[PDB]
Amino acid sequence: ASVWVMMFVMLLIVSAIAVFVFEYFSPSFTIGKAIWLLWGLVFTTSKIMVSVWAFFAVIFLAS
Amino acid sequence: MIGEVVYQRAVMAVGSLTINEERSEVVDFSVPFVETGISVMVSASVWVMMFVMLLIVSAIAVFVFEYFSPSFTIGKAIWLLWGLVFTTSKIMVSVWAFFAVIFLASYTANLAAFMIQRFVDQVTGLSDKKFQRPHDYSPPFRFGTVPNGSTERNIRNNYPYMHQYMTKFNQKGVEDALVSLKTGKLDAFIYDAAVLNYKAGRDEGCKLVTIGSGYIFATTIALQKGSPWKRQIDLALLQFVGDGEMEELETLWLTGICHNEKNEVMSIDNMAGVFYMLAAAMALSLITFIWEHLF
Amino acid sequence: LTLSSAMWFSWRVLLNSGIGEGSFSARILGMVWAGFAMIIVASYTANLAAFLVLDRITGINDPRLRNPSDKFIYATVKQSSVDIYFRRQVELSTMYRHMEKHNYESAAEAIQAVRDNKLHAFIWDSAVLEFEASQKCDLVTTGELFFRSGFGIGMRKDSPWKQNVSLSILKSHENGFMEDLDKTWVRYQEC
Amino acid sequence: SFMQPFQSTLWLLVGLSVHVVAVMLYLLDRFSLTLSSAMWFSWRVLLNSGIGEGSFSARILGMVWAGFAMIIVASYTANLAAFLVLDRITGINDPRLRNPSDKFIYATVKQSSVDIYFRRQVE
Amino acid sequence: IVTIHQEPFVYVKPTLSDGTCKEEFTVNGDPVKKVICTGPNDTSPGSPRHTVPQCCYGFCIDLLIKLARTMNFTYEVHLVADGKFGTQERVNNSNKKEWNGMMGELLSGQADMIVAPLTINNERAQYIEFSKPFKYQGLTILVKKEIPR
Amino acid sequence: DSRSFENMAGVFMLVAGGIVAGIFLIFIEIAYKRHKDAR
Repeated sequence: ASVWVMMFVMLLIVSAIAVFVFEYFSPSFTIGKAIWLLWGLVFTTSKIMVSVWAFFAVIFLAS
Repeated sequence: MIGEVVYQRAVMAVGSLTINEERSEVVDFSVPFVETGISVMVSASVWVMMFVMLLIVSAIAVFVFEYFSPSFTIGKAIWLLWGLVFTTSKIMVSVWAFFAVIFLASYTANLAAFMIQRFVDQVTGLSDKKFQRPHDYSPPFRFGTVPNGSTERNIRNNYPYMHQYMTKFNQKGVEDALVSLKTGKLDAFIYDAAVLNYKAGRDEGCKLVTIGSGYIFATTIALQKGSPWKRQIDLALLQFVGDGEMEELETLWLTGICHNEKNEVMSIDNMAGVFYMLAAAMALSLITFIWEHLF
Repeated sequence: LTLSSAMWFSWRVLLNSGIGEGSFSARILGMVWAGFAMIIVASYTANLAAFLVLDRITGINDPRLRNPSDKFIYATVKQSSVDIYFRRQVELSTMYRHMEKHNYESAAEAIQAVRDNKLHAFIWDSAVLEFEASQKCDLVTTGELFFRSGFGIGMRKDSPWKQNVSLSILKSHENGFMEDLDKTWVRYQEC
Repeated sequence: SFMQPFQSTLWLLVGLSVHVVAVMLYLLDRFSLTLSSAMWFSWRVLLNSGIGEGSFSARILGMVWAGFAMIIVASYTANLAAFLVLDRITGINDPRLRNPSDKFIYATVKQSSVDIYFRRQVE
Repeated sequence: IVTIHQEPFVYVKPTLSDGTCKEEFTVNGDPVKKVICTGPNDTSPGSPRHTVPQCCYGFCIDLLIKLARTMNFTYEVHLVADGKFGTQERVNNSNKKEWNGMMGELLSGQADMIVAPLTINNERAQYIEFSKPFKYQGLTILVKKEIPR
Repeated sequence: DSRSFENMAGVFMLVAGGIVAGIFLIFIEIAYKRHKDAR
């Protein structure tokens, strides 16, 4: 029950972080592509940090 | 007991008597008090199939890249095969990739069968020179007894050098042994192993391993000599054993917790495994970077 | 994207070869499907561990023996002390209609009867049994040591040489000549 | 339930091994991609984000490493199932009661028939 | 001594064509203690039982030679016709409770020593009293091993 | 009842603290790498 809400919260956090990092490559679609990447990682330097949390999601799969 | 027998203070004497051959010289005896003796208390083919099938699929990839001609099967497709252990024919390989994932699931169930179904022990017995040459091991081994024992007489018969070791450590109580095991002051203990079988089961946590999984060393009631009671005793004795009434006393007095010993495995790990396998890997580079394009 | 594309994308992602990328609503739906695929893998590999890792004769205490069936017929050899330890005690009355009605002339006949799968179990002196269990892999000695006798020597009552034999017998235990025969005749094989 | 139970030293060994991967990838470039490439490829494949693609000898070695990574995942998830799924008072039959300790003190109410069924029997 | 065909205690194996025991060796390569043992060939009733002396192997031979050393005896070693201990069983006229087998053979004078690992009897000790026993065991149970899946 | 998480909450706290430290170093490291790419 409560684990589910935590999952929704953390995925929205990382999606917003992706939006900001795509805003700070400006000094490809966070609405599009990056979210389906987030979906794939439930199951580009910040993307390294997401691969960390992808490995986390794999840990949650094992759990 | 033996003074009370010889000087006939106790005309009958029962005890938990370690009936010695020495005592049998001095005193007549009935059957052994219980079984006893001296104990020590202390705290392939799947692989070849994999190689065959991967070479098959690599050759099939070579042929399918030959029949796109109506990107490197030497290169790229093999590292793809590696990735799929862990383009229409590539759909058929994704089938066998899903197969390889099934084989991953199978040997996860297998390694679960390994890492559940460990129990280990250290001391053999007198065959250890741990006992025989304790100072030839660091730390030197730490073994004592309660003095004037028959087992001590047996080791005088065996190794009074070992008694020279024991007198560095010899005790006076069983609770002395309980402390020196639970405080590590003496390493393990050998006595009449039946007492160890009570109190080992009656240990708290039962880590104080005894004289092997009950390996009786010093293997196998006083009668004043010429007592007419002996046949009466010993025929009665068969019936007691022929009735199993000693076993009823066993149900009375024996057990603690090692009676419910429960396959004491691990419950994080530090097996070698890869510590073997790492020793391979670097030498692989030592193969290849000598084989450079010399001409 | 209408002929063989999303075929091979279903075989990409439903096989989870490519788990990530490969309008938005179909993608929502497909990543829900990939979540299902992960769940299905989790359940079947849980079954792989389960149905491999998940879920006998104890002795006289069995109702197999306390209520001895004819699906569990057992036997001995006649003229044995084994049958004496039978016929002394009381509640083997149900058992004597097995252990006196089916018996053998050698224990090897009963050993073969285990090997020929004739009778289900046998009750013999533990030494040869545990030997051959260590020697051949048809044999599990279950139960306890029943009637825990000693193994002594046929000496007449007026035979006076129990005595120095018993002194030797004592030197045997005290100096491990018992243990020497354990080296030389007992402690050999395994399964 | 917990944090990691799995021996923090082993986790440090994981970090050391990942940097060993980085070293072995970046050295063999010049012998036949040198700054932050094979860093992020070790984080691709050692995390098994991209398990497939991403000279030949370094690739042999790296796919052996990915095999290791799969083994490590298999072992620790086996421990995830294990240490969660793997390994009392039964009655009068306890030696807790047959040998009643003062770590196990028990009681009743006096003037009870409970105490009568006590005081009738022997042991 | 009459010997029940009890292996390894007495491996009763045949001799050579010489009528002699061989020179067989242990796991330690040691010349195994072998004993000429007289008794039947077709060791079953109603079969022509031919008393052949045959090679014998075991614990008890080792012990008897220990007692030849410590005790200075010779040992007259035979095979059982019955292969059996032999208990008090009734003869025809249906009352004659008589020790058979090995018990009979001592109590007939025919064996004068039983060298065998004998499970002691309160009852056998009422007639034939043991020395100190060797092994402290009991009856256990051979069970078939189940096959794999 | 019959009992049918804390590991979860520990993972929440660890991953949250790591991502916060990472993001508040992102801007600094982007600025300094713009200075280094000026080189």
